[PDB]
Amino acid sequence: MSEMITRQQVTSGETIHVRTDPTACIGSHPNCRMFIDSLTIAGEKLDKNIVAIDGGEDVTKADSATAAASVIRMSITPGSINPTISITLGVLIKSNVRTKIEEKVSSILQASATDMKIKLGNSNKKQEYKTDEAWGIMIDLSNLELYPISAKAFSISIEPTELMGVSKDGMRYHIISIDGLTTSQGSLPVCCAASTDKGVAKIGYIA
Repeated sequence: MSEMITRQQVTSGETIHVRTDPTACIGSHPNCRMFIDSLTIAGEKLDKNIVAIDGGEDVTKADSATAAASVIRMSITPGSINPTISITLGVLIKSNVRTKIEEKVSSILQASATDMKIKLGNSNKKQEYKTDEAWGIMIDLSNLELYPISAKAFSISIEPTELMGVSKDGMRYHIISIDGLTTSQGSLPVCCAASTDKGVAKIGYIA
């Protein structure tokens, strides 16, 4: 049982939870990490400016940016109709961009809440080093579109950190924590203990 997602959770329909270290997406280490190559929030496209490192990747060969955001935590509680989801993303942005994203989200959220979309790009394939000595995914988040259950259930915070220092162009690693989201996607690909433990987690209604 070292696996972030257990076969028991997937078979039973229990809450699925993933969590990595905040800067797991960078550096040379054997721990799990998740990141996505694009991210749009309330229509604002985040720049792909993080040189994120896929599992097992040789960091000395890493040069161009590979990620618009890291996924630091995610919680999905399956629902009969729609799931309830919270997510924590790490982005590299300037202070002025933080304020503009917050304002844009609030504006859409107050106008018509379900129109505020968060669209994730392709997630990395080597997220967790499995028990059979090969890398595999924890959850494939590629192309997932999330939106608020309602304005009242929704919460968002964007906080600056010194985790990646201050880039030469003034950007800091910020942590975006979002709660009260759901999605119309009915399932997600997952992988449990070993690389051969692939499955599909049903999370909601499939028409």
